Amino acid sequence: SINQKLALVIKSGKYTLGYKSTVKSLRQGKSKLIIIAANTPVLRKSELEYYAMLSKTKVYYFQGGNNELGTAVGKLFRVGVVSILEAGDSDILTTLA
Amino acid sequence: AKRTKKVGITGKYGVRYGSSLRRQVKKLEIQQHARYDCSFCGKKTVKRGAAGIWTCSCCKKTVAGGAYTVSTAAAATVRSTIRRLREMVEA
Amino acid sequence: SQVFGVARIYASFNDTFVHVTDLSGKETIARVTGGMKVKADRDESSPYAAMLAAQDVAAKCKEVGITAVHVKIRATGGTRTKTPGPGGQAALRALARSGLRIGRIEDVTPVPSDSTRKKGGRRGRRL
Amino acid sequence: VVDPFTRKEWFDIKAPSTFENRNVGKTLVNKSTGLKSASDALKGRVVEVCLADLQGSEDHSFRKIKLRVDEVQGKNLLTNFHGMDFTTDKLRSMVRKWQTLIEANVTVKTSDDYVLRIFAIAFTRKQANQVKRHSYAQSSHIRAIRKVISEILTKEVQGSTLAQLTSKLIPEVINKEIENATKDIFPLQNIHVRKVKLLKQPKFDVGALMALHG
Amino acid sequence: PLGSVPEGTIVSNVEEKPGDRGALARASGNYVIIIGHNPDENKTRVRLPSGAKKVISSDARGVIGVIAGGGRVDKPLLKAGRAFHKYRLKRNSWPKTRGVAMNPVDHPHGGGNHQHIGKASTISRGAVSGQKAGLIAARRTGLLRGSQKTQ
Amino acid sequence: PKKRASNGRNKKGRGHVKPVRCVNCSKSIPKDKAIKRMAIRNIVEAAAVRDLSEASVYPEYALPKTYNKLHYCVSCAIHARIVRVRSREDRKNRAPP
Amino acid sequence: MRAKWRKKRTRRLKRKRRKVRARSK
RNA sequence: CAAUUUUU
RNA sequence: GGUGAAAUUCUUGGAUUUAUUGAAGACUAACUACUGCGAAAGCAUUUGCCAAGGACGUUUUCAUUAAUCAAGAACGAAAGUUAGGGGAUCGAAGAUGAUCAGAUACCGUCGUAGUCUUAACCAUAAACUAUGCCGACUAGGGAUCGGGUGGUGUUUAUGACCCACUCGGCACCUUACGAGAAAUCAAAGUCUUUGGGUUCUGGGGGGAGUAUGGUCGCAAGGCUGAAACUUAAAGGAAUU
Ligand SMILES: [Zn+2]
Ligand SMILES: [Zn+2]
Repeated sequence: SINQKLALVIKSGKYTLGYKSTVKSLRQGKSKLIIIAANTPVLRKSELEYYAMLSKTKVYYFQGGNNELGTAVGKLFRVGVVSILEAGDSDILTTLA
Repeated sequence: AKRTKKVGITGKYGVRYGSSLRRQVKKLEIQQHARYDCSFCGKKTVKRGAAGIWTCSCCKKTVAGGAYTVSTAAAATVRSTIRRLREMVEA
Repeated sequence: SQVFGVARIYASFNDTFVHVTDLSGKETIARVTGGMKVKADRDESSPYAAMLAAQDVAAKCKEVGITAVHVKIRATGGTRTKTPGPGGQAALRALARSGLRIGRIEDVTPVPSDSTRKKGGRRGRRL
Repeated sequence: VVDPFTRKEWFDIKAPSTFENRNVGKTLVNKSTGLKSASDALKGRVVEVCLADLQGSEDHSFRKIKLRVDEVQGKNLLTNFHGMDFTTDKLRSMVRKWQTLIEANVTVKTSDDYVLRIFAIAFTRKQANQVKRHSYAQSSHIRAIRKVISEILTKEVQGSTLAQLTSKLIPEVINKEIENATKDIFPLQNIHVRKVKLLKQPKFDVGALMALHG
Repeated sequence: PLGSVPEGTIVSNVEEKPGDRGALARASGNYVIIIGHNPDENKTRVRLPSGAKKVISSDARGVIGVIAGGGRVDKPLLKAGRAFHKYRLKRNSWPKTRGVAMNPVDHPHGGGNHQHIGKASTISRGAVSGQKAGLIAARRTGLLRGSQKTQ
Repeated sequence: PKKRASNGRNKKGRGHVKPVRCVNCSKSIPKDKAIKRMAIRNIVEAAAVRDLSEASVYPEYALPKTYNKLHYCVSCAIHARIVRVRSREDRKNRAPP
Repeated sequence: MRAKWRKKRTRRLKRKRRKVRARSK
């Protein structure tokens, strides 16, 4: 279950919410594992992975959208995308697919 | 808080026009301009502009949905009628 | 050597009929009914009526050139007794006697997944 | 008035090739006059034939076949494959009380542009030194094998177009293969495929005409 | 083009003749269904939102999906004005005075010490213009629904 | 009073089962109650199988047998199934004959 | 007499006793 | 098929 | 056509039939049982998602956190309502054909409401196991589901089974010491050898779940609920 997996990230996984921070994390090429939402605007969607061709990070498309990623991470607002710049104790970054 | 007890929504008429009628308009006109949640924005700020229009205040993207609600009873069966159908005409 | 027909017996109540046709199963031939072998209408399912009908069905198929038939009995089917009629063994036996070979025969009674509520009602056929 | 029986063509039929000898009956249609001649008359019919003549097998008196007919040519007409269902006796000579029944379909987009639903059926016996009567499995093995039913017939299919999958159905080697997979879970009685019905003929298909004779 | 779509696609804005730019099933909400294709002489078997079947060619146009504006007629107006503001951009068809309390001259029904029409209401198509009021050439009156696809 | 110990129809602790259909008078009855006695004979006459085996191609071919089952009502049960009554002490028995 | 039709009498000769509270009063 | 009344 | 027997209705404009397709919506056969699951009503064709519940396992944990409940509350078959969608089959009202003395009853052929779905309703059914909820113990006997523990056990380590045991089920059979009015009962037992707790209900039958009063409903109706008068049984079980 992936919804077992990403709930464990909040312990010590260095992650970041937001979009510009998601981009700025992806700017240095140090961050991995972009997580997106289903009902994002698709013109916003493409330049996430178009950078991510160049940093080679996996972008797992999440089967839910924006409004149901919020309770799926813990916070109470409509969090669009999620970058996991470090997941020091985890299982996502290897065992996905 | 809860100002009056039963009529509520269409209390603005008063005592005229009937009451079998204005408890059917009560059931509809609550739906007519209550703020729905259009799905391609992740918010709930879409409301009436005209009988057939809906318009989200953020994201500025106006659907052409139903008359009084955002999607009718017959609208959710047509989008699965062709999604019944769009597979086996290909495969 | 034998040419193969299919009889498709309608074995049911108040009447019984049958028609030989090609092994494909569309070009129908010689459909005698219960009302053509008796004018009583109260015994068209009786085996005396299917006795007169079956030998006429083969003789009207004899000049056609029918030699053997893959007969197919079927009951009233649908939402009734699911039982072959009284003349069901009367059209089969008389056709075997009237000079016509039989082979590869079973029934085609349509078994449903029991639904589309039967007539009569809740409290049954009172009678 | 006319006695219209002297108006038909005392015509034949033909079987597909991947079998034994193929003259499998004769029919009666029409005359090819003007106003939509009897050449392109039928083009859609089915041949409700059992396998008992097409292979000579006596034990295979069940599994009636239907037959796609497409062409006519030169006092003959050549035939394509449709599917199979059991006779209505051989089902209910097996489903008695005090057992369970498993049925689990997976339709499959095959190699060329067909698609076709396929079924299965299952039966449970008690391996003697028994005392019970009702012979159940634990209702998660039912949940377990009816999904692995749904990938046994995703290996032989999706490849090797059905004009030699019929060469795999007439020895029932897929029904032999079900005994291989369910050999450790819960064992089973004799397993059959029991149905296949077709729904995606793409086109007129003169290219597959010459395959089904020789 | 409806010949290029398969069975049962509930469609709209379909056309009675090829190349005419829109004629059929474009009112506020209703649809139309296709029930097949006659292959030879490529016409088809189409219903209609009142139940009368119709035959139209292959290459007629058509958009899938029903028209927006669903469920509109069933809320009451409650106001004379929202009917007057309804008939603002259509006609001077509103209001409709009744021809029974009318004068005996301006309508074939009025007059008398009471208000009775006296003659029948259903007058035929054999009647000709200037007198067909009442009811136009029909058979079944009375309270019972005429439904489509009877048993 | 009481007349049957396992009172109505083989049923404790299940409330409602589903109804099924009689075949002799189209009656709906609760599924556990009425009767389920089978019917399997043949498809022949008073045998006439010598008449069959002379008139059989692919010789004699089956001994063709049948299957059917019956659901009754309560009224046409003892009107057709020739039992009509049971004695007082033999109400308790569960004999197949 | 099933007591359904003892009960069908008394549950519609009640309202005709009870619909005197709108015409008269 | 239909069969009712026969009277502290 | 349909019945005991006939009449509606349909049909040379191709009926009833045979094949080929295709659609509509309902519904889940044959497996289906002395069996499962849920507080109850109810629950059956698959796969996935969401949460929940039972039973057993343990040498984990907290320490009376507990049993029942007036007032107040969530759920509650079908029918019915109000408003849209859908409306195959059945089918109150009605139409119509036999039936007889009458048949607007039974039987026949049709057919709107309802049956199906969404939102608001209604709180009633033989909602019956006519057996409130909990705790102790008291005879056996064989099955059966789910968990668990063993056996020099067959089959192919494995999973189902065979046997022995135990837990909790749902039931069955024998028997009575016991219980009662009997029928019957493992609970309806451990009750004049009368007291384990704990909620409710009944005092002859009628009037009647009626009148007035209140409350809940949009209405049908639901809850609470007499009196006047009337009169010896109504009644439960069992033998002939
Ligand atoms: Zn928006
Ligand atoms: Zn019946």
